[PDB]
Amino acid sequence: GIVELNRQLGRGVNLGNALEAPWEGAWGVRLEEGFFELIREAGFKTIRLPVSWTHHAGRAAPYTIDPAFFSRVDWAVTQATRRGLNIVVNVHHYDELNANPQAEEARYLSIWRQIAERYRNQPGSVYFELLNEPHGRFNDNPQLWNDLLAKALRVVRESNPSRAVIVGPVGWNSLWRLSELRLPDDPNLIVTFHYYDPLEFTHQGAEWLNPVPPTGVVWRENQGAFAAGWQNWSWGSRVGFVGEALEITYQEGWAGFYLHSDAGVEGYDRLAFRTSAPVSLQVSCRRDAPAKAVTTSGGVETVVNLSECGNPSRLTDLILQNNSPNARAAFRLERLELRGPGSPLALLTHQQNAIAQAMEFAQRWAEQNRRPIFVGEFGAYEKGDLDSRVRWTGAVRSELEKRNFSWAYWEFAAGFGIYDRTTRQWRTPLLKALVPE
Ligand SMILES: OC[C@H]1O[C@@H](O)[C@H](O)[C@@H](O)[C@@H]1O
Repeated sequence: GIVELNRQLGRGVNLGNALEAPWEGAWGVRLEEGFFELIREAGFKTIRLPVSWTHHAGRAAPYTIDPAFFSRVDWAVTQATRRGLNIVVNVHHYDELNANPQAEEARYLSIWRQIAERYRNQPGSVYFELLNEPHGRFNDNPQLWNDLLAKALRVVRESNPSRAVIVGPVGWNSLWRLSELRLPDDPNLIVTFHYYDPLEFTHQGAEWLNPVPPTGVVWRENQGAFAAGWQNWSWGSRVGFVGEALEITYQEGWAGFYLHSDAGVEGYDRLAFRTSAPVSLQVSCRRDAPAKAVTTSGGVETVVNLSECGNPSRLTDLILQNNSPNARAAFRLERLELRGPGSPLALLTHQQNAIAQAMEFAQRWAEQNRRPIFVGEFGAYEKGDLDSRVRWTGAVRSELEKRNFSWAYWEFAAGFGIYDRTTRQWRTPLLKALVPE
């Protein structure tokens, strides 16, 4: 059973900044035989092996992969199997494929044919991952990635008829894109996504972004936040999480509190909200649609049916607009949630329940499509304070294992690593946030 394989994945870690670089050690990490034993001792069961093959394969057909690089990957797989561990071999970075899928398709398929035919006789502890974090042109048209992964799975199944293949959506394997993912009817598929929300914390001070985001961002389970997948598009207003509620200062006429979700939600019929003071508002759940005028009163809930403010089939935009030509004094939005025949959705929450909501969306998609879930990457950069990193990592791990998700932390050493190669010591708070045995 594919579910049994995905459960045998369990807990794992990434050997990052290694083989996914232009060459091994180019990004700081060279693979050593002792890392596998350390990972086996720490309590993990799986090792995800980021490998970028585009640097070690011919540019012209038949696009042969360099045999020495193949020997390196064979050494990695053998060290993983010798220590009772699973190993996920993937196609990681591939800028030529993401920038031009049509032209690079033949080379990608030949690379995957070589990889599959080489490891066709490996036991069930060896997993395949077609493409890590598809982006670029795959974001422009996820059907390109759907067709390409269909072709790649065809190629793989030509020699591996029942090996677990790990497939993910576009948008850098964002779960908020699972809705656009289309898989064939193959029984042995494992859906994957990478969780790095919020990006303001997990990637703070990441020198490879442009803009490199500010540093010193704190993360706590009580730190106020919006619902997962909802961005703040408010215009002309000071919107800020002060305490457990949300302070809103309408700074000009017809300014509005705006929450946008690229993914969207379905199955909700009315929106409920409560403010600290009486405010006049225009409520809009559909942009370019008739908003509804509602007058508030302090400490008093207000529920407006979505049918009377836009009536959207898929709720993507939500606007509480200052129904006034002038500015207004600051107030506190203390509640904001959507309700329907099923469970509600708290749009105001903390980072903890935001992680919870993200995992709930992922689990709903997984159950409706009947696919096991393996979170391939999650972690916080070292530029954040260690306490916040430990709290975030523990929260994500707990909410992943609540949803029966197999996961692979990012990463083992260096940047997001849990092992300090300099001191030869485990970063114990992070390790216990991962494995509290
Ligand atoms: O140098 C560190 C490297 O980290 C990786 O995770 C990024 O994808 C690269 O863009 C970067 O160069």
